[PDB]
Amino acid sequence: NDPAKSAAPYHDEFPLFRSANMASPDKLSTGIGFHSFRIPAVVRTTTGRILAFAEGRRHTNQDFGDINLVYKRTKTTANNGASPSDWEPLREVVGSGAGTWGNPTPVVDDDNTIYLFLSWNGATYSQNGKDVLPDGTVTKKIDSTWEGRLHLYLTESRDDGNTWSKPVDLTKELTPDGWAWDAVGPGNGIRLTTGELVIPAMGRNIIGRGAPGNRTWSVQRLSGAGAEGTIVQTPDGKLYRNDRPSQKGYRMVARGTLEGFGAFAPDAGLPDPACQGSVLRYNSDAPARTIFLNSASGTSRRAMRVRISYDADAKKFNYGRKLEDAKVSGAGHEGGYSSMTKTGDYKIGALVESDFFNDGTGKNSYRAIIWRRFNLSWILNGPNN
Ligand SMILES: CC(=O)N[C@H]1[C@H]([C@H](O)[C@H](O)CO)OC(C(=O)O)=C[C@@H]1O
Ligand code: NA
Repeated sequence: NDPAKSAAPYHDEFPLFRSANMASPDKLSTGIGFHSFRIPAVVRTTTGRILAFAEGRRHTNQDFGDINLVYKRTKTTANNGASPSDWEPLREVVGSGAGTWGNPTPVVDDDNTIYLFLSWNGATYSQNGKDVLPDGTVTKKIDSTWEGRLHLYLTESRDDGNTWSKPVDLTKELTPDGWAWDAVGPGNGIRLTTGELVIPAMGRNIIGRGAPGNRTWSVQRLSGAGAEGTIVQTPDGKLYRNDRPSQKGYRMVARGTLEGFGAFAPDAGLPDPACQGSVLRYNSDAPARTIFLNSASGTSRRAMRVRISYDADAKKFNYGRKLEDAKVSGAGHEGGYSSMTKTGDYKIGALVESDFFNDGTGKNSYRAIIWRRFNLSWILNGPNN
């Protein structure tokens, strides 16, 4: 029932963000390097250029301390990132000593303005507090003070990702008062058939209305949403939140419109180990498809599975295909956060976290990011369907 299964299967994959332990580790032009890269996000722009974002975690793999927001672009608008030589060297969206810049959540607007929502916190604060920094300082716990809370920032590019504006703090506008912890995405926002932008965040969606690249933002509060959410517009044109659960088990899904959402409920078809996932609107003509990617396991992040739903409301996803069927060598053990885009040559492009595990669950375990391309035929020709 899917003509794509008859096309020749295609896959290729290679490390795109190379951690400090690897040959040719990724460093900025300034010489600044990174122990680990985590928290991927990818979008294809209106030109066809692909922009890949990540957190550059300077000294360890930990969520706190000196973390910068880094990126790579495809060298041209037409190369579709097919091989390592198609990608530019590492660049920086925003960096700094005193800050923790993370949670890249991009969305491409009609005018090709690429918006990138981001989180910021102080480099001396952490989620739990009392964590040890490289210099032996102990962090303070994230709190509701201006200095100590998670901020929500916005930067954009008007030149196809070549340069980025100094990020603007939108916390007072788009984060509820009295909040301490926060998250936006991470992964991506979307543009609706009806023209609005929707960016998933902790307990809310951020809605963009008005002129492309000159949007008015507002907050849609959600009941029972997760901290790390994904959003897609399903074939029926409705909205679909698919969120990381607070405890290991299953993805938490809710459906709605810009007028409001129904309740979140576990999707028993989508096991999840309490980790971020990604979702992608593929096409609208028969057969319409939504793509989903996470670790398909209640316990482990190393069960990465890409799936297709043919449902108008994405009610059920197929078994799909295990990413390990096309394993990458020399970049650690694949599994974790992910982000997906369509490419100009009819593939799906996916960024996927990978972990060398050289320090076990400890702070010195190097983390890299894999770039995969595969077509629908590759997914559909999986042996476990
Ligand atoms: C530090 C931060 O801003 N987000 C972190 C997030 C958070 O701790 C919470 O558990 C999610 O809801 O979890 C993870 C994780 O790999 O599990 C990575 C993120 O960097
Ligand atoms: Na930083």
